[PDB]
Amino acid sequence: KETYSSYIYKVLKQTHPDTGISQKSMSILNSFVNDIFERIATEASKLAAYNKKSTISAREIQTAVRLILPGELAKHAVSEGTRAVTKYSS
Amino acid sequence: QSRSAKAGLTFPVGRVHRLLRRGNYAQRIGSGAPVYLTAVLEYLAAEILELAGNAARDNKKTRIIPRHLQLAIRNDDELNKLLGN
Amino acid sequence: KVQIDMERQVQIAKDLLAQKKFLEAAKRCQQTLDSLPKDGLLPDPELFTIFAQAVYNMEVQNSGNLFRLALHELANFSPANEHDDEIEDVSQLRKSGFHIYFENDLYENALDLLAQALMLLGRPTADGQSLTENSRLRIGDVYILMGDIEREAEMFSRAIHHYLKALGYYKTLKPAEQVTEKVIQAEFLVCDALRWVDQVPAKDKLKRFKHAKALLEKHMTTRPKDSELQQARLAQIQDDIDEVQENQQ
Amino acid sequence: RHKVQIDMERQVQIAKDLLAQKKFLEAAKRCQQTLDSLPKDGLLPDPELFTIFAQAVYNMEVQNSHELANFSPANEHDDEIEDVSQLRKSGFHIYFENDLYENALDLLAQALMLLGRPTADGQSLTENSRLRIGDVYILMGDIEREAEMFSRAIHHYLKALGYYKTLKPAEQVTEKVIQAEFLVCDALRWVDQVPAKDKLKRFKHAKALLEKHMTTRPKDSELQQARLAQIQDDIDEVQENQQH
Repeated sequence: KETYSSYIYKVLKQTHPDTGISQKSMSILNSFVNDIFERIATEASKLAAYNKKSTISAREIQTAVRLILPGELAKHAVSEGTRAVTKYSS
Repeated sequence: QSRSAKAGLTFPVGRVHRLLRRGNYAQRIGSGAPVYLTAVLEYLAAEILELAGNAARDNKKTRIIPRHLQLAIRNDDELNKLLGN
Repeated sequence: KVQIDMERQVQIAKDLLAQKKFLEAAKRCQQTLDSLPKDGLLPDPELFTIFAQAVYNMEVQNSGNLFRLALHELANFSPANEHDDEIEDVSQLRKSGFHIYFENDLYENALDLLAQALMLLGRPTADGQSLTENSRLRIGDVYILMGDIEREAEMFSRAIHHYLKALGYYKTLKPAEQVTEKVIQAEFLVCDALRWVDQVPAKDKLKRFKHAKALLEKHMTTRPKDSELQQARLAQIQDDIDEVQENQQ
Repeated sequence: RHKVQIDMERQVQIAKDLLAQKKFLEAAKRCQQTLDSLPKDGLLPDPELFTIFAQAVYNMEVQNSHELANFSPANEHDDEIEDVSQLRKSGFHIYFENDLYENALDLLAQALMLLGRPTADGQSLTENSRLRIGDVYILMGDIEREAEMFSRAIHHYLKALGYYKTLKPAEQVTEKVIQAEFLVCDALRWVDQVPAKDKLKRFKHAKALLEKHMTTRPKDSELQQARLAQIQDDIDEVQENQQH
């Protein structure tokens, strides 16, 4: 039961439209995504309690991203998060 | 339309929002949290996919196999750092 | 030169398949099919079904090396006894050169092999009667396996088409425990595979999800031995319902 | 047709329609065919033919596969508005070849040219023109940010700012200014060439402006907060990852 696999596949086709992928490699990728998920959510949880907030916001996800992602990965990551929130809120 | 499309995302904001709620991480989940996390996850998958794709092409193949994934990760500093091997 | 007992050869290959020795099972089928007499004999379909599974597992496991869809097909539920335009004539059966199924694209190869099992299993009776229950079970199984391989081959529209086909055949069987299991499996595989096809509108996906949801809840009330599995299927479908309904508002 | 007769405005509406519906290839070809089919002399085409085209072309590459602190077109000549003599009059098919980002940029330079074309009588450009010049520069910046010519991107965002600052006060204008101010910073974070000290001044300036706007309790607070959070983190980065 893989949450992200069909979505991964769609992202792949947006990147290399003439490239395929095995169900196994989507499975490994799904597992990666789930892991990054869990790590970010758990760090964001810790941050929430620390600042005495009972809501996890885009604020604490952004902070969690910077702790958990390495240097440049994080830099693009927060940029991408800002833009989704930017678009969604419009 | 869906929140994913409203956000410009392919990954599932709705599923991610639910996964946060069922995860019991805080008393409440802000409506901006899922939109942001979804975007981060989709961006990471896109990077992993962009290299694994090149590795597949570098090896003259048209299908991504787990060995392509392992090459893509290990040979990138930050992804290697983030995901191990 | 050599004298071939097909049933015995099927056994050997079948047990090699069980032993996970795919290369060895595929070769067993290939050699057997290549050395049968070339005219006057229809081979045992299991030589093709096994050969297909073998080749398919072979490609999956090697590839795993580390270190349009008619919307009314979908909306249909009545058993399909009607003409199956996908069962070919036996004049189109491969008679020699079975080595080629090891070459080029293995998924493509497995499907062609399965097409030939379908041809053999589905052959119309000499008198004019419907095919036996046994044949209709195996056609169903053959269809499910086509769907599986097509999924892996990224042929998502066909996949659903063959799961629906399988469903049609299972649904023609005298009710039984194993029948009901295949029916529930096929229904869920239909739903699960819908997540991979964008060209099906929300309305039609939702209609299909609700159906499987109702079927599986009914099956849950019977307290079936596979309860854990069924609950997992039912929760997945509810998630797919939830997602699609969120695209409403 | 015997000699097809073109209503530019209609063609423009159709192309906007196609663009709004993510049919990018088909929108670009429409502007392309329209432009190649216009008379080649005596006519200045609708600038929107160039912008829609740029957006369409730009979106294809995407979906498929010195500090100008106070730039002011009011008290300074915009050296980037080319003479109309340099407008392409045929062969618009070339914008499908080679660097699609470059092609989109060149298409927008042509929109800039027509919009920023000075009048004969000393009357300055109307509000509508200058807003549209602004919008154009935003779009160049976005493409350049996406093409990773970040310095070029900053230059255009700043220019957009300048133009936006010439318009009469109104809530659309404010939104544009802030968008611009933010986009400068969003691009600046990628530029190693600019001293860390010159970065902090810019970030703090955008920060304050964002915070000031927040006390007004605007309709898009949420999006504005996202912006603020990014600039704040970028301040903390250069503050922490320098001097320590």
